[PDB]
Amino acid sequence: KFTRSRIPEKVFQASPEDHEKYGGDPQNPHKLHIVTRIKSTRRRPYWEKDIIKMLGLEKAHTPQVHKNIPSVNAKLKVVKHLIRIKPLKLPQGLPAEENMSNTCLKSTGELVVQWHLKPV
Amino acid sequence: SSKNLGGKSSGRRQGIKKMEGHYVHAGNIIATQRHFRWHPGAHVGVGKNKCLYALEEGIVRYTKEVYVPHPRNTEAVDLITRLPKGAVLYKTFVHVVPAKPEGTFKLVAML
Amino acid sequence: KPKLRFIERAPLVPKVRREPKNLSDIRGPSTEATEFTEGNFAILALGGGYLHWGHFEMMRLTINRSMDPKNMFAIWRVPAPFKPITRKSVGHRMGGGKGAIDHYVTPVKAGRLVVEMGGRCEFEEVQGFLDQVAHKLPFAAKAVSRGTLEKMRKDQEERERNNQNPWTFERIATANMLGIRKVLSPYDLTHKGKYWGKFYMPKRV
RNA sequence: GUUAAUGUAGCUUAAAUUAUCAAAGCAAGGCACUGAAAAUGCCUAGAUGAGCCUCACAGCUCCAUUAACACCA
RNA sequence: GUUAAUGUAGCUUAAAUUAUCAAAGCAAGGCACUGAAAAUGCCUAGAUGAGCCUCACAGCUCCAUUAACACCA
RNA sequence: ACCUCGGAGCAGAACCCAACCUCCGAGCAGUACAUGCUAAGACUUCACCAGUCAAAGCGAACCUCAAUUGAUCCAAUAACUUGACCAACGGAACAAGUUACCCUAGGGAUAACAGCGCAAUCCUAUUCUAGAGUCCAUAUCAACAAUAGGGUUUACGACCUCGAUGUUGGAUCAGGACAUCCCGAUGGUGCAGCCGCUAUUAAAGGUUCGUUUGUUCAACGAUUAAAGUCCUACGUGAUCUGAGUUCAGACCGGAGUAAUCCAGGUCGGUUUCUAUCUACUUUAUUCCUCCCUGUACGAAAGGACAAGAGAAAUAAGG
RNA sequence: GUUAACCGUGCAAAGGUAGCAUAAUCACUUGUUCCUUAAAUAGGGACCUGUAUGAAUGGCUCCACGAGGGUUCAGCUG
RNA sequence: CCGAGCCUGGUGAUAGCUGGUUGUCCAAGAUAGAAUCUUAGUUCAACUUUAAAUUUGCCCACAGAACCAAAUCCCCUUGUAAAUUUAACUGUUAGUCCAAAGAGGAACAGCUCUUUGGACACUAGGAAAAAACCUUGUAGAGAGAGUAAAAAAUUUAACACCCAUAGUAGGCCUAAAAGCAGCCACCAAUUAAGAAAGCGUUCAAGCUCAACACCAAAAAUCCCAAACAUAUA
Ligand SMILES: [Mg+2]
Ligand SMILES: [Mg+2]
Ligand SMILES: [Mg+2]
Ligand SMILES: [Mg+2]
Ligand SMILES: [Mg+2]
Ligand SMILES: [Mg+2]
Ligand SMILES: [Mg+2]
Ligand SMILES: [Mg+2]
Ligand SMILES: [Mg+2]
Ligand SMILES: [Mg+2]
Ligand SMILES: [Mg+2]
Ligand SMILES: [Mg+2]
Ligand SMILES: [Mg+2]
Ligand SMILES: [Mg+2]
Ligand SMILES: [Mg+2]
Ligand SMILES: [Mg+2]
Ligand SMILES: [Mg+2]
Ligand SMILES: [Mg+2]
Ligand SMILES: [Mg+2]
Ligand SMILES: [Mg+2]
Ligand SMILES: [Mg+2]
Ligand SMILES: [Mg+2]
Ligand SMILES: [Mg+2]
Ligand SMILES: [Mg+2]
Ligand SMILES: [Mg+2]
Ligand SMILES: [Mg+2]
Ligand SMILES: [Mg+2]
Ligand SMILES: [Mg+2]
Ligand SMILES: [Mg+2]
Ligand SMILES: [Mg+2]
Ligand SMILES: [Mg+2]
Ligand SMILES: [Mg+2]
Repeated sequence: KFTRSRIPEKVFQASPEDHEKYGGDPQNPHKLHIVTRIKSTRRRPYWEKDIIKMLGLEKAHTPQVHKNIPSVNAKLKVVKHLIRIKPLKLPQGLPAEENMSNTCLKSTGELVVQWHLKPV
Repeated sequence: SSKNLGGKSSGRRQGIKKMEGHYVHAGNIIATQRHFRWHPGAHVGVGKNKCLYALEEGIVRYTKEVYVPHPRNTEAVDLITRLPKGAVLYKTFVHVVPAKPEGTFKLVAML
Repeated sequence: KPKLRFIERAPLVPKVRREPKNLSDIRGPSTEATEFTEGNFAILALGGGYLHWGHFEMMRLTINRSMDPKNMFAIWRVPAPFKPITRKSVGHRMGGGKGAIDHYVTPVKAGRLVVEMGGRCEFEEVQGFLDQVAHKLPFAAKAVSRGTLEKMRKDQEERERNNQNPWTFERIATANMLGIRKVLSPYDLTHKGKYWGKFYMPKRV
């Protein structure tokens, strides 16, 4: 039969070489994710059609944030093929109450807090 | 030409009815079986068709206790008496940890 | 005795309940006898298949023809054909029940030695007539020695180290990477990508 | 099923108790032998189980059977 | 091919187990001998292979056979 | 052949899960006489229907087995209860054959004709060297098997069509394929030659007439250079034939009590269409005589090549 | 069982008799053979296992006769 | 037009069967099964629609589930927003193929049968055209933009040359087996040439080898886009 797969836990373990390729380091992990769906739920089974309404990834190529806690992270393990998970990094701090009018995502995942349209 | 005939019986739907950790009230059927699979432990009775029914309102738990049957069961004492001398049999056993106490004392009158 | 004994058609105890033809009896590598014992030369099956009695009478009468029993011997590694095969008599419509018991067969998986040989001769002697009997079989065969077989596994264990392609089969298949377990069988994790049904692909890591 | 009746020597008809005679079977006798025919003797919980008496015998418990109805809807 | 049934002393019919009687064959006896007729005794995986029991006996594995259909196209 | 209920497999680890799928059983028997009465809670054969358990209580002691079975209404009965192999087992209170004399409603959900799928059956060629072939695997034949292909048979499948897709042979005209029967071109030969056998190549051309059968086939006579295999809706019935097959009639033979029936036989049996559209409607061969010659060839019997001349027959064109 | 007159045997109410015949007659079948033909799955006469022939379900012959079904010499004719 | 006339009437007979079923505009919407003179049908369930009410449903994790492989069940957290009950319902209850586990069959079918999962009957793009394969779904206009899937690769067999004498026609065995019909043995001569590895021999004779020495393709109307190895991915 084709059933729901389960992945053995030696693929969600990174070597020290992978931190040379990707930017993340095993000390101080990233607080937030950037998840964006890159495949259709069509021709995928109903469990992989209903996690996508659970994470809110109905409109594809539209990014989304989720916690990097291991309760949400297990849901990303099922629908990993549909999605593109990038870490959320903030160049500045968090946006306070005078800051959230002009923010944007800045692909390469930089939630900048002051978005002017003026050049450098 | 259909040399065989008969094998059209429906299933029995027989398994465990209340799984582990479930709050189970009195008289509730925990599991249904034949050719014994889960044995009664604390506060679990057995009827005629080897059904496991709960004897006190509580929570069902499943342990692996030690199997010493009745000496008036002549079909397993002759099983026991050919083990090697360090052997234990270890059937699996269901339980009910009782939750609600069997009663409190209340002040009723000052007579 | 240093000759292959007469293996019979239709073993003398007849089975009455006839078995379903589970073709998982051919799939993948052989868990059974895949390494030599008192014999240096053999025909390794590089692919699965069914050996009839008519396959046995070909090899029993060709090996014994082309061997001096003084300097060589030969032992089977396969039992008598035990699995019954059902044939309905041609000219019936479909159904009515499973047909009569017809002929017996034995399942040979991949990587399983079939007939082992040895003696006071080398692999270059037996290569003449074992390659005769190699191509006549219903699967990919290759006569190999002890020193010729474990060359093939260091090849197949260096090629799991040598390849520079960063995607291999087993890293993709055990992880369900593109949703690829949808198309892959649940045996595809287990065999490797090296197999495909009955057929074994040797050129593949 | 409800009723009715029957239960037999190895077979059957009998006999108001105590049980016949005719087949069968048993030898015997006549025969060149076999048959018949005689001449002999046998063969009976009278299908029962308690016995009220004393019972095939009379009321059953009864077991096997044989006939009858088992309808108008 | 599908079904159905049969498997026998040397022949055959039998027999609800335990197996008959009538041919054949075996001598014996009557005969000038042969035949008949008696008088004798024989001759049986009951076609099977395991035996559940205990099986011609009953469910097969079964082997040889005997009937039936094998159509409307 | 089956129809109900049970166990195991298929279905390996909650449950479920088909099948004219594979195997086993069941239509009971025994121990009891509290196999008494009541009553929380639950499971449940995928609904319903039935089914399953059971704490506590009351009254008293001090059930086993897998499946072992059947609803309601009605009858029997004072009562309590008891009634089907209603096994077509959720069961109509009680009803079989036959129809080619048939009829109507439908169905390509569903058959025979053909298409298509497939290729077991069959056919072709390889691979392997056993066994033939006096010796010699491969001049020629070929076992055990394997690797590939073709889609002619008999089958299987039931996807198109049953508000019709007309069938066997025959006529007629043929279109095609090459796996070549003749005619050409060669390699080999257990090829002396004549004759033949085998493989490459070649699809321009050619491929007969007759007796019996409905015959395609087969057999048989006489031929020929040869009487090719096949496909094209078993080519082609709005071109023809209907002798077969296959309506209504009737026999004989068998089966059935009879009506009827039979790949068993046999006599008899309506083949419609005035063309809208597409298409279309004037582009050399083979054999025999003669020759060499009775030579090459062989020892003989036998007997040609290619070179040359001469004759015919067919097709095409007049 | 000696192709068997013959034997013993079973069973039935009787056990298909006379004939006739590869039939307008299941299958083997285009049976075999003589005749007809250059050649005859057609026809004619005989042979009979007809295992499914048969005697008012009528049998077997025969005289005329048939828009009956088959074969035929002679002619004859697109 | 007779297997039972014809006409009228009961008759608007009946039909689990075909055909038909007429304004616009939007919204939700795919079928586990059970019985049944039933499989061309229907009742129930399952599923679906509206309207209600109330609280959890999904996704899930350490623990846990039998003796004789993929996974599933239960399940807090979690991310989320639907779920259950109640009321009224009709309709679907003749399916297909792909992958996977199997079953039947020929380890045949565009075959049959079930489980799990898609897709399909729903739009759109790609795979030549194409139901079912691949990419994508929530809708309108625009003479804007970035992308998704997305274009078959391959071309294959050269081979050594030179030189071979002798014990010995090894014994055995056989008419006769000489290196080679069959046996056991398998020493040794000169530098080195096997009591002989293929032929060839009735038996021989020779012919060589081993050694010195030298340095994949075939089928039926007519093949089938055109073509192109070289300006920067
Ligand atoms: Mg079952
Ligand atoms: Mg079932
Ligand atoms: Mg239920
Ligand atoms: Mg009690
Ligand atoms: Mg019924
Ligand atoms: Mg029923
Ligand atoms: Mg008629
Ligand atoms: Mg009539
Ligand atoms: Mg009609
Ligand atoms: Mg259809
Ligand atoms: Mg057809
Ligand atoms: Mg030979
Ligand atoms: Mg169809
Ligand atoms: Mg039609
Ligand atoms: Mg028409
Ligand atoms: Mg039409
Ligand atoms: Mg050719
Ligand atoms: Mg003619
Ligand atoms: Mg035609
Ligand atoms: Mg016409
Ligand atoms: Mg036409
Ligand atoms: Mg007429
Ligand atoms: Mg037109
Ligand atoms: Mg006849
Ligand atoms: Mg004629
Ligand atoms: Mg007249
Ligand atoms: Mg109507
Ligand atoms: Mg909608
Ligand atoms: Mg219907
Ligand atoms: Mg299908
Ligand atoms: Mg179908
Ligand atoms: Mg020489």
